[PDB]
Amino acid sequence: MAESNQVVQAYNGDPFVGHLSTPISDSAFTRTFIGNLPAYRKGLSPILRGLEVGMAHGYFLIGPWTLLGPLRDSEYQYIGGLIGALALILVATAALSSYGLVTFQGEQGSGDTLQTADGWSQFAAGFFVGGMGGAFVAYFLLENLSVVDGIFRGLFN
Amino acid sequence: MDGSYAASYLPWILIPMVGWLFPAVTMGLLFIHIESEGEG
Amino acid sequence: TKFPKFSQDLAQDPTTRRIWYGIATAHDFETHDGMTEENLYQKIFASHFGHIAIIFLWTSGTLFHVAWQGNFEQWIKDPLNIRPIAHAIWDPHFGEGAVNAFTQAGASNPVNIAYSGVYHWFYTIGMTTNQELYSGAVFLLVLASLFLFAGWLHLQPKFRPSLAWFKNAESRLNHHLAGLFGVSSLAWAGHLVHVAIPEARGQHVGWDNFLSTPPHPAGLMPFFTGNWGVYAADPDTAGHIFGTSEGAGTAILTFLGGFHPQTESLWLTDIAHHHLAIAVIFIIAGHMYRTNWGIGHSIKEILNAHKGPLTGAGHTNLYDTINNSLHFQLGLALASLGVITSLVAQHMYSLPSYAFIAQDHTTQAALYTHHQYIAGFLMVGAFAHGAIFFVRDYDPVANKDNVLARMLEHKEALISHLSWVSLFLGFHTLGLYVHNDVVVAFGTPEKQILIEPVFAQWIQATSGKALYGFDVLLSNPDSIASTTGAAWLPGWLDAINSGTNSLFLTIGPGDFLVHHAIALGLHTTALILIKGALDARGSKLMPDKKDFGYSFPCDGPGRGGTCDISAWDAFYLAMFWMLNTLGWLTFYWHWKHLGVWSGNVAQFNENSTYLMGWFRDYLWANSAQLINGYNPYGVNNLSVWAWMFLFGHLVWATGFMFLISWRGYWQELIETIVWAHERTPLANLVRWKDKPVALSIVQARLVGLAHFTVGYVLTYAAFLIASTAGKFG
Amino acid sequence: LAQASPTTAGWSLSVGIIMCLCNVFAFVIGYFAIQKTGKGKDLALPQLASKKTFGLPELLATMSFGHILGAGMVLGLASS
Amino acid sequence: MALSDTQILAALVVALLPAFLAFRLSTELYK
Ligand code: CLA
Ligand code: CLA
Ligand code: CLA
Ligand code: CLA
Ligand code: CLA
Ligand code: CLA
Ligand code: CLA
Ligand SMILES: CCCCCCCCCCCCCCCC(=O)OC[C@H](COP(=O)(O)OC[C@@H](O)CO)OC(=O)CCCCCCCCCCCCCCC
Ligand SMILES: CC1=C(/C=C/C(C)=C\C=C\C(C)=C\C=C\C=C(C)\C=C/C=C(C)/C=C/C2=C(C)C(=O)CCC2(C)C)C(C)(C)CCC1
Ligand SMILES: CC1=C(/C=C/C(C)=C/C=C/C(C)=C/C=C/C=C(C)/C=C/C=C(C)/C=C/C2=C(C)CCCC2(C)C)C(C)(C)CCC1
Ligand SMILES: CC1=C(/C=C/C(C)=C/C=C/C(C)=C/C=C/C=C(C)/C=C/C=C(C)/C=C/C2=C(C)CCCC2(C)C)C(C)(C)CCC1
Ligand code: SF4
Ligand SMILES: [Ca+2]
Ligand SMILES: [Mg+2]
Repeated sequence: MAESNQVVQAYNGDPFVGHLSTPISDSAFTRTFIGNLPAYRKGLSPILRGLEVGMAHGYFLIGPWTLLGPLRDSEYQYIGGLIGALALILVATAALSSYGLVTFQGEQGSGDTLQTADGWSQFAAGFFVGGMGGAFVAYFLLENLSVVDGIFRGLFN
Repeated sequence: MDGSYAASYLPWILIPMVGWLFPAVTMGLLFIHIESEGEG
Repeated sequence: TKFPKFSQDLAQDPTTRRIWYGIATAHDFETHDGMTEENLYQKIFASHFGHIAIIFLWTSGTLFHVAWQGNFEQWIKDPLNIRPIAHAIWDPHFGEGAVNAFTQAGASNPVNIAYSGVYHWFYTIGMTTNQELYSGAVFLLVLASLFLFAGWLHLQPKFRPSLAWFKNAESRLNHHLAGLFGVSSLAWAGHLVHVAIPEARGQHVGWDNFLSTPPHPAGLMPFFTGNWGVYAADPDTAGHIFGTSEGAGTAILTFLGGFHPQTESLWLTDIAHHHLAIAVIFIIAGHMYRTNWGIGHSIKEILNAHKGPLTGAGHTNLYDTINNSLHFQLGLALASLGVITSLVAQHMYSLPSYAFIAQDHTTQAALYTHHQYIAGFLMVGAFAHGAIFFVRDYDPVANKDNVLARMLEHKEALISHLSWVSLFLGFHTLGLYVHNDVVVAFGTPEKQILIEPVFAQWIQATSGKALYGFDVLLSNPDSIASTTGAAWLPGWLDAINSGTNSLFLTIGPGDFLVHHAIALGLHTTALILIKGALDARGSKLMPDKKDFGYSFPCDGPGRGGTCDISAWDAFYLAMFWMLNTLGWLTFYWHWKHLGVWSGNVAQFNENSTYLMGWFRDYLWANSAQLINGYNPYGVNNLSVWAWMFLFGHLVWATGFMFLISWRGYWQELIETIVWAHERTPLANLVRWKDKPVALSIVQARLVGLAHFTVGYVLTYAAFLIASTAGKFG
Repeated sequence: LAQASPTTAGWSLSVGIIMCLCNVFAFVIGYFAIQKTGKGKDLALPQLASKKTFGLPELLATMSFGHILGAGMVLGLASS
Repeated sequence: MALSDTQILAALVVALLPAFLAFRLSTELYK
């Protein structure tokens, strides 16, 4: 009740922190949704976080080159997409690992097991395995798109 | 299984989405919710 | 744990029961923790908005799938020879045979045919294209959005309605009669006169032109003057052909009764006139009660002023009794709505309003069965919430000596006389049926006790049915009831005296016997429900039952044993009798109309007297096609109905398990299973978050009844649909 | 020629049945809706019932509004 | 005439509005 029908408030109750509590920044839905993504989900080991993020990213990264790459109008369309996505995930893993190497040179913190050298390295390992796996399974599903189509239509029974 | 109606590629992916993904996700959310032991 | 947040008791339950009960008590807002009355009404208001929105979205889905995957525009051309399709099938399980079997009704892909009568409805009210249905569905998307947003907004503090706003019965009655019922019926008469009736005459009227094309060539001039008869005008001729101007009239408001000769349904001008008259009456009635201008009635004063020397306190304080009990209000709404839902069922099959729907026999059977089952559920719920009222809300001191309390005062008389009428009916109806069965078995069917239903035949005669020759009222031309010059009398008589429709179907001894079966069923279901409601506060086995709530397991094995003591148990028992009653009435309807449509009325007339005729000529025979939906030789479009028939048998028999075998045996078995898990290595790595336990006693009753009812309804639906569709009436 | 059909000076239907009726309607909703009815520069004294009830500006404005309403309604009821 | 692909896809976008409003009403009724 009262007089505050207002939907925007000071972020975390401190009006002098440069941020605002808004329906996009700090609603219950965004808190629960962002807070349960692999990056923030409570209790997860960084290996599983990396694995999940890599699965999602490797899976979806096959598409752009698959439909729009230079081999899209060749007999090696899906292989071209796969090669592109694999090389991209390799470069991304190198970027993640270089980041971990440079930002965790000093004393290791304690609150965030992902924000350590060991944790960020585990995240990179999981991300590599998940990205390569997701890219290869997206490629495998696309390369056998006819059997997936017949499966979804019942063309085999 | 086919369809001559408009945009007949929609059941193709919506039937798996309604039968597999929607129930899996909603049951998983409700499962983690009813088991949540946060005080209150 | 958090779930459920509205009950600390359930939240601290360490067993799986916590889950079940959390699901089972969600909507019982009154027993949530910390619930106040105002918050109760506000939550109910917002839930109501959500429910209306769900209804609108459902209707949108119906419109959308007919417009997208149906054959509406084709069905409009040849509505008697084309089967309306509901939506497309997409099932990766189908084989070639089923794919072939379900590319039907002219479709180029697997499809189901619709039995909701929705094609006839949309076509009668003036819609002719898929674009119109799609626009309707998008509009209903928007309407549902509006009601959803309103529901959200009325949970906001500034827009939260006060308790006194919810308790203003006079203003709400005024608005619902004059506006919700009255202006809606007026607007519908306007749609009929503006769109549906012109569309039925070959004219197009839509948003592109409805401003510049009047419904009548005279237009409003006769209305605001005298001269109202101009609108009764020249009606559609007997040769009028629906959708064209051949034989079409110009009138917009008629009263000629009977049915349209080609479409076998009520005349659209009669329907428009009906809605205009109903609008007038409802608008007038919506001024009865006092609001903001002194004039108007106080319901409280009316109720208090109605006392007699033989009813004690009369209706004193009934205004507060009803205005403070949401369960009293809900029971009243449920009973009244169930009565008029049965009324809808009885009148739509007899006096249909949608063009050509009478010749669509599967839709007629399905809609009748649908509305009758809805009515049965509504009636049972009405009595259940009356019991809940007596348990939770009834006040003896304020209701003291009035009619409400006096009903409790002589409850033993009521319950005993209900028992007596049920015994009377059961004993003698079963006795006549069994006499007829034995007498026909031994090869002497002439010794059947065949009672002619003279009273219902005489009533049919009073309305004009001359077949029996009673010559009473409308069956006698000399009658003052028939010498009035009523404009509807020629059409009404022409319709009711042709044996070509379902307007007062001819009846005989079979109808007598099934009507007494129906009376037995109604009386026994009412007896169970009323005994439960009147003993819910207390009996001699439980003189303190009101302290134990509406629903509880029992009172233990002491005092003789107290299984099924709660009024909830009375509801649960009455559900079986409601389902039995509806089985009898739908068997009657379906078999009689099977004879009517087939032309062979003699089968029902001569074999509905003994129950073996019901067994073989109705149930056993009409399964032949249904049961051959799939066989070692192939598959046809009845395969779904055969598999659903079996599915319903299975679900019903499965509910038998929960009903017959009670709980302790299962808890011991679950304890053996718990030990088996805790001692099996590898599986020992995993443990349950909730302790597994057997379902509770009440939970068992409810789950068994749910399986019983699902199987009941699905079995009979598959049978009805498949038999009427394979035979085609 | 494809032109929306109006009406010649009916002076039975066009007048009171529409124009004066719309003017009376504007009278009513202005009477019940104008915040400052008689706060005009011009008193235009003898406060009456409706024709010249509260103030000269109330009268003039509600009458201009009634003429807008009546023009719209006459034109609409005569096709467009 | 037959509905178009554009009409089918346009109705899904429109249905996104009742979806969001039903989510809002649900989560508020949870309070
Ligand atoms: C019983 C009363 C009555 C009746 C039934 C009619 C009947 C009619 N009127 Mg009329 N009208 C009335 C009263 C009435 N009017 C009154 C009291 C007024 C005074 C305000 C008007 C003034 C009025 C005007 C100015 C016009 C009509 C027009 C019309 C015709 C409209 C056809 C159409 O579909 O429009 C069109 C349908 C649309 C969907 C167009 C809407 C799209 C617009 C362009 C969106 C613009 C948004 C805008 C910028 C936002 C507003 C800004 C801000 C103030 C919010 C129609 C036959 C039109 C006409 O005569 O046609 C020849 C016309 O020009 N009426
Ligand atoms: C330049 C932008 C771009 C491009 C051109 C593509 C291109 C493509 N995408 Mg991608 N996408 C993009 C951006 C892009 N995407 C972005 C920004 C996202 C969000 C991060 C996605 C996320 C996305 C997903 C999630 C998917 C695609 C898929 C696809 C392919 C589907 C087309 C096809 O071949 O049909 C054929 C499509 C299929 C055969 C999909 C199979 C059916 C799936 C499995 C749905 C069934 C759900 C079911 C519940 C799963 C069962 C497992 C279990 C839960 C029971 C296609 C090559 C699909 C794909 O990769 O196909 C393998 C796919 O699943 N996209
Ligand atoms: C001969 C020694 C040697 C060899 C066999 C490898 C082999 C490998 N390294 Mg490693 N690396 C080395 C030394 C070596 N490294 C040293 C000394 C460092 C510290 C600077 C690193 C730091 C490094 C990082 C941060 C990462 C790798 C990764 C990898 C794998 C990805 C493939 C690749 O990078 O191409 C083959 C590489 C070579 C033939 C040259 C090796 C020697 C140079 C100095 C390595 C420089 C690393 C560079 C920044 C990352 C390359 C980017 C990528 C796009 C190729 C691969 C199996 C990636 C991985 O997936 O790890 C799990 C990754 O994230 N390396
Ligand atoms: C409640 C109404 C309703 C119902 C019962 C159905 C039923 C069905 N639809 Mg349909 N649909 C509807 C409305 C409805 N539809 C509307 C309004 C649209 C336009 C936005 C669509 C657009 C749509 C498409 C594109 C497809 C279906 C399809 C299907 C079939 C497979 C299920 C599915 O994939 O749905 C998916 C549904 C959507 C993507 C849109 C959501 C539908 C509405 C807006 C939400 C309904 C919420 C509901 C009222 C919540 C109450 C649930 C209750 C238990 C508490 C199924 C028989 C598939 C089909 O045709 O099978 C061959 C198909 O591919 N629907
Ligand atoms: C004219 C003003 C007006 C109108 C339009 C309404 C309308 C409505 N009110 Mg409201 N109300 C009003 C004023 C009004 N109210 C005022 C002033 C108050 C304060 C005193 C209230 C306080 C109030 C409360 C507290 C509640 C409502 C509720 C409702 C809804 C009732 C449920 C429903 O949808 O059934 C619709 C009913 C009909 C369309 C008519 C009944 C039909 C009869 C029974 C038979 C059917 C006829 C015909 C054969 C049908 C054809 C079938 C078809 C398929 C072919 C309804 C839409 C309830 C609600 O749901 O809240 C959202 C509710 O909780 N009202
Ligand atoms: C129409 C208005 C209406 C309203 C709003 C209410 C409101 C209420 N009722 Mg009531 N009642 C009604 C009608 C109504 N009822 C009817 C029609 C009946 C007869 C069946 C009853 C009989 C009744 C009883 C006996 C009781 C209530 C109770 C309650 C309260 C608790 C609700 C709850 O949380 O249960 C939640 C419900 C469930 C968990 C079960 C849902 C069952 C689903 C819908 C059926 C499942 C079908 C199956 C899955 C289909 C499978 C298909 C597949 C095989 C193809 C609540 C305030 C209870 C109470 O609290 O008493 C005060 C109580 O004991 N009602
Ligand atoms: C075909 C099954 C069946 C039958 C025959 C009955 C019978 C009866 N039920 Mg019942 N019921 C049933 C199923 C059945 N129930 C089920 C599944 C449920 C859900 C659990 C219920 C729950 C239920 C409730 C809650 C109530 C009833 C009631 C009644 C009585 C109603 C009065 C009547 O029918 O008139 C007269 C009775 C009869 C026609 C039945 C007797 C028939 C015999 C054959 C008469 C001849 C006697 C015979 C020769 C004895 C000699 C035996 C010797 C040869 C060994 C009646 C005795 C109501 C009641 O008690 O009424 C007061 C009541 O309250 N039933
Ligand atoms: C189809 C068969 C129906 C079976 C029903 C059960 C049969 C058993 C007979 C019941 C006798 C009850 C004894 C009452 C005990 C009794 O005699 O009380 C005496 C009572 C006198 O009280 P007063 O009328 O003076 O009280 C003033 C009122 O304001 C308060 O009641 O007289 C009656 O109530 C007659 C009505 C009884 C009949 C009940 C109505 C049943 C049907 C109602 C139809 C409504 C139609 C409304 C249309 C406008
Ligand atoms: C200026 C004004 C007036 C002039 C009004 C004019 C000039 C036009 C008014 C037109 C009106 C008031 C149209 C109202 C339409 C209401 C509708 C359409 C309501 C509900 C529709 C529903 C609820 C859903 C229906 C469904 C749909 C969508 C389907 O497609 C399937 C069937 C069903 C499910 C029923 C007059 C002079 C008169 C009085 C003075 C003020
Ligand atoms: C709708 C929506 C949204 C969005 C979403 C998105 C954007 C997403 C996408 C999604 C995705 C993106 C998904 C995925 C999936 C994936 C997967 C499932 C994977 C995989 C992989 C695999 C399975 C692999 C395997 C392997 C390995 C690992 C190794 C060996 C090789 C192989 C291949 C075997 C949101 C909620 C936000 C909001 C609302 C709406
Ligand atoms: C428990 C309870 C309750 C109850 C419930 C219920 C459920 C009831 C009911 C009941 C019922 C369910 C009833 C019914 C009825 C009916 C009637 C009452 C009828 C009437 C009629 C008439 C009168 C008619 C007439 C006529 C004819 C016959 C024909 C021609 C025309 C005329 C109109 C003349 C309550 C809540 C309330 C309270 C608490 C407790
Ligand atoms: S058998 Fe069950 S219901 Fe009956 S008294 Fe014992 S515990 Fe209660
Ligand atoms: Ca039209
Ligand atoms: Mg009808």
